[PDB]
Amino acid sequence: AARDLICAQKFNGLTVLPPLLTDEMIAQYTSALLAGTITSGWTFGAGAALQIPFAMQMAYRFNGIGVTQNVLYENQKLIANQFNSAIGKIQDSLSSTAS
Amino acid sequence: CGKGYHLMSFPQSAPHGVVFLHVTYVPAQEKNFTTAPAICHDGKAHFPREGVFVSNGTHWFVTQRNFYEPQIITTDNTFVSGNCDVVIGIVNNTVYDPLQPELDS
Ligand SMILES: *[C@@H]1O[C@H](CO)[C@@H](O[C@@H]2O[C@H](CO)[C@@H](O)[C@H](O)[C@H]2NC(C)=O)[C@H](O)[C@H]1NC(C)=O
Ligand SMILES: *[C@@H]1O[C@H](CO)[C@@H](O)[C@H](O)[C@H]1NC(C)=O
Ligand SMILES: *[C@@H]1O[C@H](CO)[C@@H](O)[C@H](O)[C@H]1NC(C)=O
Repeated sequence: AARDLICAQKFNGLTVLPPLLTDEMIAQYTSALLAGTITSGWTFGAGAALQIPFAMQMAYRFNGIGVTQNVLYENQKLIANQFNSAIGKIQDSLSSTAS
Repeated sequence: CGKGYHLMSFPQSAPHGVVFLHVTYVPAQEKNFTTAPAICHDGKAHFPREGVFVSNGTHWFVTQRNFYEPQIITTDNTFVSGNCDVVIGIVNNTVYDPLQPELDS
């Protein structure tokens, strides 16, 4: 074909080393962190992973910021819908804007 | 300040630096339970004040989230909010009242 840029870079003694961890290993680490956070909560970062339902975990999260935990259980569907709409908004904003 | 729940820490001197000894608290031995968000008692939904509802198969208790310490479910450690028709997964159980044994005595 034609002259490339990395090839002329290589021919003058400049060498690029590969990273130690591949992209699929970083994706596996991220997937392990998601599977810990969704299932166990903050308990997997302080010892053994202890399971808990996600509604009761989110009730703990609301109780941590000064809101009583009965607000979650009476507004669970609205909060789930708001989270789903926010996730879809992030997906659309990443698919549209490239800056 | 260390891996786990931080408790206390100590400094130690070293050549060209410092060494910290972090004392931490970590949980050791867990066991499975069955839990519920609230408890429906004669049309009232009861939520725990500081704790979590558990069950040993037959009876329901309330305990700490970081240590297993079962207690009798009582209106002292529970508060009332709403009805039983809005909470998903509310179970049927009784709530003890402290005035009942001291009223007849
Ligand atoms: C669940 O916990 C209850 C409450 O501690 C247990 O009931 C006690 O069992 C002991 C041993 O048989 C008796 O001596 C007590 O009189 C019981 N107390 C009450 C209030 O019933 C129960 O055994 C535990 N296990 C199961 C499977 O229910
Ligand atoms: C809890 O239950 C699961 C599956 O039923 C089992 O694998 C596990 O050993 C049990 N105990 C603990 C402490 O997780
Ligand atoms: C709890 O009790 C109410 C009325 O006492 C009943 O309608 C409801 O079905 C009960 N819950 C379960 C899980 O049986």
